[PDB]
Order: sequence, then structure tokens, then C-alpha cells
Amino acid sequence: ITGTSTVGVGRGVLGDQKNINTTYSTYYYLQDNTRGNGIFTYDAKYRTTLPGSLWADADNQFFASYDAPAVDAHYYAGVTYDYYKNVHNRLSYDGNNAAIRSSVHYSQGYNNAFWNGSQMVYGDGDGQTFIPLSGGIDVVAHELTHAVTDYTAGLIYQNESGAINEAISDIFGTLVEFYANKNPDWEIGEDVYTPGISGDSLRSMSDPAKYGDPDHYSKRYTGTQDNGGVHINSGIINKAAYLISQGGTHYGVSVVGIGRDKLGKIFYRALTQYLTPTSNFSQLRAAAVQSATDLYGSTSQEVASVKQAFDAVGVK
Ligand SMILES: O=C(O)C[C@H](NC(=O)OCc1ccccc1)C(=O)O
Ligand SMILES: [Ca+2]
Ligand SMILES: [Ca+2]
Ligand SMILES: [Ca+2]
Ligand SMILES: [Ca+2]
Ligand SMILES: [Zn+2]
Repeated sequence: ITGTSTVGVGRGVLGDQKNINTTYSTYYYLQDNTRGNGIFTYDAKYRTTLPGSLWADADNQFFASYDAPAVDAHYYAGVTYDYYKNVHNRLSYDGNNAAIRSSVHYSQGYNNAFWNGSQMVYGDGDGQTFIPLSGGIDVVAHELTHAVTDYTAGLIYQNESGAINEAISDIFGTLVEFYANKNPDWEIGEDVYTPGISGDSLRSMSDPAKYGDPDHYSKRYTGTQDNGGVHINSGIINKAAYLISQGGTHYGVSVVGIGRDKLGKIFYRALTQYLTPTSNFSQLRAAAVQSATDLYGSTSQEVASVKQAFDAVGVK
């Protein structure tokens, strides 16, 4: 809606206090006018009708436990916006500053989050497997990254192209986690996953096999569950991306790490200029090699590391 830009203060899902950009018009709304065409956060009110109600608050203060997921979805959307803009010169997910919309309190005990083709959507979780999912910055950025991929490479959500889709969201979710620099790591979902158990997560890029996910092509899943294993075989690519950045020896293949920034650069370029909707793992390797070549030259260390990492995970 129309109104004045203001600044609220609230607490996130993990009890942390933070400032949020709000909009004032009778009520204080979760509308950030500082970023692109705006970031809008809605209340789905435990139902599944979307988007639900633009979040309205009487006093620009967001400390109620009910507020917390909206606080983080709003804040973390802004962080992710900043990453793509400051790091990749990308303006929102479509490159033209499209409004970013998120709904929270979707359904009841909903242990999931997603991009619905138009907006982000976060369950509260059931309190056992998940607490409210927007509490995880790598979750928020994974989801918004799905929007980026949809507008760019458009990787179809199935089989190897689908697993590439997932890895890209896991890669950029992690890189955004590092960008904000609060407890960053190469795990996925640790901040909102299983509040009863410390140290675990939904998936691991550093060691996919920690959670039953393949870390080598020879161990790929070939059946039909999970749209041909898009959340499973992503481990192969997650591990490759981990290797490219951090380095290491994997199945006896040594990889010289080149760090986060360049991993980001190579993959962002791969995603936006070389991947197509039907790209398989093998074409992803080629896309990444050509991206590293464009950026650093065909005889560079960067190129040699991309090749070593994909060799390491068994992708030719
Ligand atoms: O299948 C979909 O499109 C929805 C699925 N959602 C999902 O896995 O929710 C939990 C979660 C999300 C991001 C990071 C860690 C955990 C996805 O985004 O892949
Ligand atoms: Ca309030
Ligand atoms: Ca973390
Ligand atoms: Ca993480
Ligand atoms: Ca846990
Ligand atoms: Zn995903």
C-alpha cells in the first residue's frame, strides 16, 4: 500500500533482535520500500489460501512470538536481495526489481517451505522436526534462489536438471549465509531443523553422505521418488561446489580450493548464461568450465579446480 517508510524493531525465530523496514499507513505493515519494488510479507493465518493478509502491526514493534517468523522472512528476504545486488549486480530475482513476497504461518504444523511460482511460503513446522522455517537464512535464500533459477536457466524440476535446480538453491542459500556471516556453514537448515538435537541439519554440502545423500555419481538415485531424487542427487553437485570452494581430497581425487567468492561467480555465470531448462550434470560441468574460462582463462587454477571437483564426484 501507499504510506511512509519507517523502521520497526522485532525478534526473530531464534530470539534475536533486529530492525525491519516497514510501511506506515494507519497500521505498520511489513513492506520494505528500500529494496527494489519492495519486499512484502503476509500472514497466511494457519490456512493455505495465499498470499493471505499483508502483515499489519499497531505499534511497529514485533516481539510477540507470533511475529517472529514474519520478522525473519522479511529480514532475510532483504539480506538475500542485498547479496544478489551487491555481489552479482542482480536486481531481485527477475533482474528487474520484481516485488518479493513471502507468506508465513502457512497451514498447521507444516514442516516445509517453498516457492509457489510467485512467492515464498513458510510453514511453522511442528516444533519437533522444524520450528518456523523462515528462521533459517539458508532456507529463505534457497527459496528465493528457486525464483532466480526459474527466471534464468529454468531448470525443470525432475531428474538431473531438477537435482541441479536444488543444488543451486543450496549453493546460493549457503553463500548468502556466509554473506550475512552469522554462524555460517556448509550445512542446510541447521537453524530451524530438529530443535531437540544440536549439530544436525537436513542436508550437508561438506559431507552429503552424512544424511544418506550421494557424494559421487556412481551412487546416484535412479528411481522415481522425489521427482527422480532432486533432493538426493543434489548432494553430488553440492559436494562438487563444496570442493571447488574449500578444496580437499575426495575418493582419491585432490581439489585445490579457490574460495567462496569465485565459486559464487562461476556458478552465477553458469546459471545465467549457460544452463538451459534440460541441462544434465555433464552439461553443468561444461557450463562451469566455460564460466571459469570466461572469468579466469582456460589455463587458470580456477578452471583446473572446477575439473578436479567434478572428476572427484564422478561427473565427466
Ligand atoms: O520441493 C520444493 O520445491 C519445496 C522444498 N522445500 C523444503 O525442502 O523445505 C525445507 C527446506 C527448504 C530449504 C532448505 C532446507 C529445508 C524445496 O525448497 O526444495
Ligand atoms: Ca506490535
Ligand atoms: Ca549456520
Ligand atoms: Ca547452513
Ligand atoms: Ca537440530
Ligand atoms: Zn528447493
